[PDB]
Amino acid sequence: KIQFKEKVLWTAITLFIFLVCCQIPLFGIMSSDSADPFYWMRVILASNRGTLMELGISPIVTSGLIMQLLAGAKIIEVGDTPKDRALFNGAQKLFGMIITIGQSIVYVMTGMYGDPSEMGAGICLLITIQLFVAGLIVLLLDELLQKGYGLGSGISLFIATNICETIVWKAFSPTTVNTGRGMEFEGAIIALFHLLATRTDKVRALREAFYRQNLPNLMNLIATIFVFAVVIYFQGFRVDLPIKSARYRGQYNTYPIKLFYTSNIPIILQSALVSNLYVISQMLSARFSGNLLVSLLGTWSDTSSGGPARAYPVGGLCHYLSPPESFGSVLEDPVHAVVYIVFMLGSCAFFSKTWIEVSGSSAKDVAKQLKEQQMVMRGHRETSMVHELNRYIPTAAAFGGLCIGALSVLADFLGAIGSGTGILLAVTIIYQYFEIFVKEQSEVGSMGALLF
Amino acid sequence: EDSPGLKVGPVPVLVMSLLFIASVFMLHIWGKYTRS
Amino acid sequence: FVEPSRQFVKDSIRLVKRCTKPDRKEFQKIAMATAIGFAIMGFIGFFVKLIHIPINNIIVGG
Repeated sequence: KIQFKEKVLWTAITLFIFLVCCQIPLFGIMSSDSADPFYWMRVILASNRGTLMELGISPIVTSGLIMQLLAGAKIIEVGDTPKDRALFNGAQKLFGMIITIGQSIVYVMTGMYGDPSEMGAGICLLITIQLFVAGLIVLLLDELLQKGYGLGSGISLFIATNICETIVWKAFSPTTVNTGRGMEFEGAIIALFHLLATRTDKVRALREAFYRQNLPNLMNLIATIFVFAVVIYFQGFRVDLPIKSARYRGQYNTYPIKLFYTSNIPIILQSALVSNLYVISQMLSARFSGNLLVSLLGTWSDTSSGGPARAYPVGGLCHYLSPPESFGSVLEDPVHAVVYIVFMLGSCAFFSKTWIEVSGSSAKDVAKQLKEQQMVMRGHRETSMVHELNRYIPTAAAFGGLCIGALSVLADFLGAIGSGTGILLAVTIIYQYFEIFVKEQSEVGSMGALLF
Repeated sequence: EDSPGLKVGPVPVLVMSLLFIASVFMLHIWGKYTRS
Repeated sequence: FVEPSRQFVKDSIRLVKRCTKPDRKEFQKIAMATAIGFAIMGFIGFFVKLIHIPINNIIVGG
């Protein structure tokens, strides 16, 4: 049954399921190969191992894609009649259900690297099925949520752990030394608190520059603060006008207008979808239908260099996709850096309007809202006679995400974020969700709501 | 949709989750647990 | 992309002029809100692995 009171309790259960999902893989390991590409795997669910979600954050956009592509084509293109699926969801269940188990099977069914000898004789019924169970439970819940809800930050919290739980995990797990902290060549006692105590006495070795380059994660963490500052700044911007509600006179009840900040969220969703590209390009070249001299020709790059031999498509398809990740600027190779900046800027901009626009941003959507609760139409115009809130939403929105989608891509070249583009995107998620969460609670505060 | 109607929860319902946890300990070490 | 370019430049001057900052006091407020959120995650991290890891072989006890 609906009731806001019920909804908060449900959110607490959702969080609990994520914690449980992490907990089981920690006790046992399976360790016939991990499989999903290592950076990409971390972006979805940097925790567990073995049973990381394959559904949230990027298959989500696949299912919805049909709407974006056809609309943006303008004429829908030479695409088959989109229609199908009878009418309404149910197909939505079918997609994410298969894609969980589907990712584990496809990795040995097709290329990549994992010599098949069937799915498994033994390998799959243990591994594959366990991978399937975690993803299946989360999808079923997500579909249910998409029917009359609009709150909860179960999903956001796993991202929050990915930024901040990891910092403490690395600090409170070693015995070896660890990549994180010290900067010490060997043994020399490494814990975050222990390091600060010793360092106070003499130097600290970190009043910035480039340091020795890479070294501990902590050099990056100091640098983090500068990127933190810009993201918070862009939250601040609003254009207001909710005025004259519940009377007319003067007094009113504020509505925040999300403005620029809502626009960025499609780009964060887009960045994950773009990332996948290498697996599909590899499939087209080597392991698709008959050896056409166009499918091969388009992709490739996999003849030479870097010592893999098999060569993935890290030769050139990846180079267009993503930066070298070198610490300073343009770097040794201009070409690799230059192409990445151009590639993302256009894709980011096109995405930034679209999901948010369909889901409830536009003056037509807002028009339905305003009859119910009354802004009181705010000293507007008869018939709205050259529309305020209508004209300024596409112009604001397109620009709004442009700034953030620019900034993450440029920031990879910059030393400051630890593993490039993904981290700047991931931090941005945290602020927006936290701000949103407070609004649903309302209850004048910002305080607890843990089980309250 | 699905012919089963029960989606939601509210105590002894997530049987699939309950089964899932039990299997894992068998497979390998973390507490010095047996390796299957 | 040379089409959206035109639109963007007109916007770029406009947003800054229209909108004031996070108005000095509220720079602290937004930063603080994030900081509390970060702290919650940190607590979880000790429970999961500080306790658990020296069970297999004692390295600090847990």
